[PDB]
Amino acid sequence: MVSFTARAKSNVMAYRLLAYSQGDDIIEISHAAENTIPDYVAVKDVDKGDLTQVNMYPLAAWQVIAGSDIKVGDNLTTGKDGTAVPTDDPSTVFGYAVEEAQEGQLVTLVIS
Amino acid sequence: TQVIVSPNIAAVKQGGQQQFTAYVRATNAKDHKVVWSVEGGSTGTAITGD
Amino acid sequence: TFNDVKTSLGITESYDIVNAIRNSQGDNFKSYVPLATANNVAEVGAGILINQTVQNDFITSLVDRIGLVVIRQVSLNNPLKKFKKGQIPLGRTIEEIYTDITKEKQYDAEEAEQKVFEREMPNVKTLFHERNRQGFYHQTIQDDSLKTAFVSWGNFESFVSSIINAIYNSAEVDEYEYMKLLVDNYYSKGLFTTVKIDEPTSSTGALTEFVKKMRATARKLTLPQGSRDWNSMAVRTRSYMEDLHLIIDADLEAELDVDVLAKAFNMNRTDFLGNVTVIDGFASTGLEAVLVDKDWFMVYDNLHKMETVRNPRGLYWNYYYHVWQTLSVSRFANAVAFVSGDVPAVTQVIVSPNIAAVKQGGQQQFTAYVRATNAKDHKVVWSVEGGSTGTAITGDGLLSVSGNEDNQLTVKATVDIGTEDKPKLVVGEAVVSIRPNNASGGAQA
Amino acid sequence: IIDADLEAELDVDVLAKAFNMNRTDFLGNVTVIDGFASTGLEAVLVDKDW
Repeated sequence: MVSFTARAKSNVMAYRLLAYSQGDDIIEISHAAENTIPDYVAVKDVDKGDLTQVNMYPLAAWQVIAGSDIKVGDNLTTGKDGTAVPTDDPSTVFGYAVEEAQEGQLVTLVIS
Repeated sequence: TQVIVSPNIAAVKQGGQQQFTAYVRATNAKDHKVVWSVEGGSTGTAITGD
Repeated sequence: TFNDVKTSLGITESYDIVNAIRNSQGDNFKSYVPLATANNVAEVGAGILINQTVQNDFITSLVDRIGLVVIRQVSLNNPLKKFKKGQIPLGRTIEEIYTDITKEKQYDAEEAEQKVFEREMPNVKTLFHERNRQGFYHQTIQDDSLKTAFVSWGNFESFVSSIINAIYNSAEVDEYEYMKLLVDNYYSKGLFTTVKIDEPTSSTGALTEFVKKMRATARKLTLPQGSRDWNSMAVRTRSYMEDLHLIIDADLEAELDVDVLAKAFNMNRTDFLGNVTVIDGFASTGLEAVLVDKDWFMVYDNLHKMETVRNPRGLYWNYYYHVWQTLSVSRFANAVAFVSGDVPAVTQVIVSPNIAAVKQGGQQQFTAYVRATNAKDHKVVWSVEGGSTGTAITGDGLLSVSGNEDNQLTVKATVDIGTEDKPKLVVGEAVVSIRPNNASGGAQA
Repeated sequence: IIDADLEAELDVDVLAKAFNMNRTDFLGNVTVIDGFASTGLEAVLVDKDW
């Protein structure tokens, strides 16, 4: 994979959808805003001032926290706190569920 | 009556995975979908639907 | 390493028996009030997972070591392995040959003047079987690491062998499942001689009838004189009561044992419904049970041995127990399926000399055996396909080769059941190659 | 493991059991007890290594 250094700027939690921004000579990361398309997924807790890395790779699927109950095949978007939630507005869809998840459980997703 | 979770004892290194299996000792009524969850300190750290 | 460990980790407690005893007031639990250590017996009895190191009762500094290690020797067996045959090291295919009986001629010395060297062909049919399942059992035993968990080689070695035994269990259990598969497969192909029964898991009358049908069947199967109606071939054969086996779901088995007294009376008798092998339920729907002659199974061992390899870096051994086997089923030997609910009027038409050959211009008589689930005689229609020439077959199943073609004729025995709008054309098939003859002819007269 | 009262009821009313009164090919090693204290617990069937 291709790794690079990035700094959290707001208490990154594991399995949350992440977004990024241009910071002080470094890419800064945080939980993705509600109702959008995320760029990266957390797989480690990284606090507000903590420095970490990002492992680049065209992953087939992500495992993220379900922000609500999810049915197999549901199109997903970002929700509160960077969780993944069911939707129906194409422009905010970043992937879809291949398995059932209850709120708070991990849900595997396939990118689109 | 009871739900038996697979490896009672696991040892994940961090970033690793462990498939757990539930054996729901129902009795008659075929109850189904088991809700998986996990408790811990550092945030994140979670279990898939399966 | 653990710390905050509960004694009741995964315990879905119904009620606190300790408190039940503590608050006992003339109730059943009063019987445990006389006990001295009941509280502890209950608290850490009934098991206990994880392991929380316990300090010595007298000297708290000291800890109590494990007094006994119990390495379990549980072994699983294939309830069906008694149907296995021998080993097949070299080669892959097994040819099963079965002859047959042949009519009866009348003594006639006068006739015999010219009929010496009459020439009478044998009625031999064969089946082929071949190596099928080919798998292996993979285990890692990181012995050097395991050693920290033991204090004696006796226990250490015992543990390691339990792993090896588990491999054998894995193999033997899967073997079972594949043999089970053979039964559901043969059934799925309509090859068992089927018996229509009403859902036995309903009325006790159905259970009673079920038993009677099985008994009737078994007696026919072992009827010394032989029979051509209990297998997937047209051959006449027979079974022995001790060779018949009943493959049946434990639930139904229990229903029968309890409700049918004849079954109860002979629950312990192999001369009643043959030997009985109680199993878990069949994958097939209506297939309630199978009564079968042990020779029906054509299960041979092929390659099977354990390979090992040492990982010098990870200090561990991999074990690869291979199990290659020839699992199969004979169409000879008798076998009956008891099918609940809906059944076809005809399950499987069988045609005599399935594999046949004849000289150009010759003829061959065929016989069809309609495996009906009733006695309504659903009528066979003889047909032949591949006839590039006027080659044809008579209405009695008599194939008559034109005298010049050779196109591996398909002989069919069609039985149309149900309405003609849904013509359920059950078809028995056979194939006939044509040996060159080139006899003079063209048209008779 | 079964109490004598239920055991007697079964012996008399169920003929299959009566026929196999002392047979471990029918059920297990029937051992009669005083009775279970737990409400609703009628009988248990266990492996000797339990």
